[PDB]
Amino acid sequence: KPHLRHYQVVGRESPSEKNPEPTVYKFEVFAPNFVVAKSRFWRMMRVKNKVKATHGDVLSCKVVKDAKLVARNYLVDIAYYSQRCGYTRMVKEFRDVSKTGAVSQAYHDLASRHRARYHNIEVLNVKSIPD
Amino acid sequence: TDAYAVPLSPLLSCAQGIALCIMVKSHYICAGRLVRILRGPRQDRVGVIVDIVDANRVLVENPEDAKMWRHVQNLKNVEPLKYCVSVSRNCSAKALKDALASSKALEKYAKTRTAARVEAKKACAASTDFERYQLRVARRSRAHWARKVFDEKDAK
Amino acid sequence: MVKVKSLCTLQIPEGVTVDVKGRKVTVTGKRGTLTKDLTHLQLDLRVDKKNRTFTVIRWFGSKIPIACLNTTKAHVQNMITGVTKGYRFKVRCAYAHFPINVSVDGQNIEVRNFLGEKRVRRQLVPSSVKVSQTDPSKVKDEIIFDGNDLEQVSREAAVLHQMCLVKKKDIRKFLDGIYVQTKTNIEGME
RNA sequence: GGCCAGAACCAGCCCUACUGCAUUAUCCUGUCGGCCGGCGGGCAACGAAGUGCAAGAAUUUUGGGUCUUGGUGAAUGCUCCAUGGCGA
RNA sequence: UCGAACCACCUAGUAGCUGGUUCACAUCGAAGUUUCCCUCAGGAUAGCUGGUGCUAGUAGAAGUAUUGUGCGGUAAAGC
RNA sequence: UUAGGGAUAUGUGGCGUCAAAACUUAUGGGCUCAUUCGAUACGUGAAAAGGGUGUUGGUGGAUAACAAAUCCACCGGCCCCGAAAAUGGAUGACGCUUAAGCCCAAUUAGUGAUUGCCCAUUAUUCCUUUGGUAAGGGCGGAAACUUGGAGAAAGUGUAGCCCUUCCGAUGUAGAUGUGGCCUGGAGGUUAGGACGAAGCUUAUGGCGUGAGCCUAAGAUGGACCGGCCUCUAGUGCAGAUCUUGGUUGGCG
RNA sequence: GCGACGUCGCUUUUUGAUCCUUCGAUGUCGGCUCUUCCUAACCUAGCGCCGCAGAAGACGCUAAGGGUUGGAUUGUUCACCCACUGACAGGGAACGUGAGCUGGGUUUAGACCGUCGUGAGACAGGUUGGUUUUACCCUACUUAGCUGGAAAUUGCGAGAA
RNA sequence: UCAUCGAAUCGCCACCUACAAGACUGGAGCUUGCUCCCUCGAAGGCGCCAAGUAUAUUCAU
Ligand SMILES: [Mg+2]
Ligand SMILES: [Mg+2]
Ligand SMILES: [Mg+2]
Ligand SMILES: [Mg+2]
Ligand SMILES: [Mg+2]
Ligand SMILES: [Mg+2]
Ligand SMILES: [Mg+2]
Ligand SMILES: [Mg+2]
Ligand SMILES: [Mg+2]
Ligand SMILES: [Mg+2]
Repeated sequence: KPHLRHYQVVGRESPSEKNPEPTVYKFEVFAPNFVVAKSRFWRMMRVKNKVKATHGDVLSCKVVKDAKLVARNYLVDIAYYSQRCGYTRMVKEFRDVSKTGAVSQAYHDLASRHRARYHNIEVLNVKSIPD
Repeated sequence: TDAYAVPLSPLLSCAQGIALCIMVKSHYICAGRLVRILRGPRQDRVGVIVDIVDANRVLVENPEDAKMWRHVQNLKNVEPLKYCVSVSRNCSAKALKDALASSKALEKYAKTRTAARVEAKKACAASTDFERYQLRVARRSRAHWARKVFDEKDAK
Repeated sequence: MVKVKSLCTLQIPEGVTVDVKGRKVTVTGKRGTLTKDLTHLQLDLRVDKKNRTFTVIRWFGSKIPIACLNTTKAHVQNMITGVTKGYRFKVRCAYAHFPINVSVDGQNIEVRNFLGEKRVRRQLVPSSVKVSQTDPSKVKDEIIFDGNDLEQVSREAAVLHQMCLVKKKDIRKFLDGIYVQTKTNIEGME
């Protein structure tokens, strides 16, 4: 029912004719599809690694399984962009069931109050909170 | 064209749900005790509420014997019953949902009233065209016999 | 955005009895009685027992839903207090030359030769707010309002100060007017 | 003849059940307390889905001539012969 | 009738200007651009377009990429 | 992006009424009250700083005391003012505000993997036309239960030689084709007519996509004339302040 | 109350552009007359506020509701004075308003003058004299009648404040 | 001159929908309003067609 599943996308940089064994990059992104995961996989590597989607290959994107469906806390360090105060990060600790669920509320909250939508939004540290 | 529940019988009323809800503070109504869901694909089941997560949303479950999973059902179709297990006066939200329900609080309610109406309206949906005759000779009987009793009252 | 803070409570002693019927409040005592209305968002007034506790819970909350709860707390205590203790309202004046007269006739108030205006300035007062003068000699100036209700005698001990101003004129150099004086909670043990 | 209704094969849109089919991790235990850290073996997959095979059977619509026939046991082959039902 | 009368004639004077130009269906189907013109309300010439074609034509094909291989000095940059 | 129809499905745009579609979605996440809210791009731009002691969001840095919590500074709007004209007045109208507004999502409801739903000259499929000179196959006598054709003729063109197959199909100026339409007349042929020709009338049908043709019936007409192949031209009219004739409105 | 320095929004009875509409004709300014509209308030109207004691002004806000003159010179708009007034505010309506008037200015054909030109003539320089057609049509308005009408002329169609 | 379209009907509707009394004694009743659906009520008993398979109900105010 909550959209925006959680994808585990990993990939080298088409090895290599120069380096012959480029370091593998893996990161987990929330996305509606996996085409949208790879689209934002090759945005981190184009920026945080200077690697094109052309000059590299996706090793194994994957759908993370779940957590036993039970309520718990979540602080989601989220970073959006807007003409509304360009590139501000946030914390916005939510209380939903799964990481997919809470990050959904994260997006539907920023697009609600900052009108920042999916591609203007990076995510980091979707972790939980005991108390 | 109006279906009726009187008074003030209602135009244009869909026969697949109602806007029942009147807003109430969450904590008073419910606390991991027991509840039933009106509008679900599984229809009119009762599951004791495992916990409250955020505001409207609840986690609703039931031990077994009902094909009811542990799941996230929203208060918009989940309405409290006063057959609680762990809400309110009783000291804590309990665990071991089967054992707490092995206090027959569900078994008592499933054989008490307001559950004889749940399957009543679910009987009038599975009544084939033969029991609908049975129901009509049953009302017609109680009907005129009611008139006979009225005649007796007139005599008295 | 939205949260919950606390709950509001008032104790109801002997000599004061509060109802809850039609979600409205009735407070009576041994010096006066008064009833009024206190509706607002998420503000459902329910009195637990007849003389135990006036509780007003709200389930939602924000700056506006919570800046409206404890004003009924400011407006339920003075129901219970006014029916036993009551708050008196006093009014004074000043003069330099104009010798004056004033009047009160049963249910109305007169103001004659105000600043030189030789006519009457009427004003209606509700059923049960009785007042006299001490123009005779010892005080000579004051109008002392008595009663029971916080805002049903404050409402008219507000207009006599609206019935006063001198408009196209320097105001500070001279003080024409019998104006409301010294907001005060007068109690008594005499 | 025109007006209908029903039926039957053709293809077509299809009703779709069960969904199997593999994978992947989910998850199986241990003693701890109202700030939580002291971890390991996959041997379980009915709420794992970026994923493979299904007709008999549901529907109006549209067109109707070179047919149909009988099953065998293996590791699918011999084959034979020449529309009806109303109303007007 | 007069900043050149009136009648008839040359005379149906000329007009790069204005108005109009009579049936159907079918098959296709544009241009306002080039150069030249006392040229810029027009022409001529190419282009566009139609018809008829001729001819051995998966080629002497391409508003496309690839591969190599040249070219360039705008953006950004730098003073 | 466009031949004539039917169906299936979409596009853009939408689904409170007008208005087909959520008969007001079991909608979900927040936002929003706005004394001219706000609400489809491009229409032209809507509103510019500025602040606050305002409603919601975020970061720097205290106290454990404000008058068991309470601060000192700003980032971010939704929103308040800043801001105004002249017929009455516009989201398109009503209207909506615990939305029918805004931003995100959804699509049968956390039960289990698809198309929520409505609209086209689009798409798919089905017929029908028509062109391509597009491919084929027959291009003179045989049978599937009832008729049609794998027997209708060696053919650009039709009432196609016959089937069936593919594909395309808009269009101003323009070009071109038509076994194509029509008027006057000629050379041929075939043929009508006082038992009623031309003409004329039309709720006279039919049939050709059309130009048009043919029929009927005239309480019309009275004496000429149709089809076909060639020939021929003073050959088709709604529109030229057309020309001529006649009528008409305004108009008793 | 504004003024250095400055700037930044919105302004047309604005200075000009633009060449989009009009060349088989949207008839030229100003008035007269009459109606309307706006507020950026001139007057009255409402408090407000000051070194606003009375007096009397002073600043301000709210309000388009009502009111806003008569003359002299000018064709004028504007301007200027005269005088009244509570004050004589500023605008739109095709620079409101000629099938309404006027015809003073633009205004051609006559004529004179100034400068210019060899001359014919030119001047957006001056001066004088110089057409002002048509509603009998449709609507608008204004009054004046008549008659139908509830499935707003129809079904029998059925709804009584 | 009518042949019609229409197709539940009210002394149980139809002040009120909601009171009164539970952070644990139930209240409910100011009610899923009745009744209607093939012989006035459930147990029978009874005639029906040829109106010859659908065709506006060949009914009914
Ligand atoms: Mg540069
Ligand atoms: Mg359709
Ligand atoms: Mg919402
Ligand atoms: Mg001739
Ligand atoms: Mg001619
Ligand atoms: Mg003619
Ligand atoms: Mg004409
Ligand atoms: Mg004029
Ligand atoms: Mg005068
Ligand atoms: Mg008229």
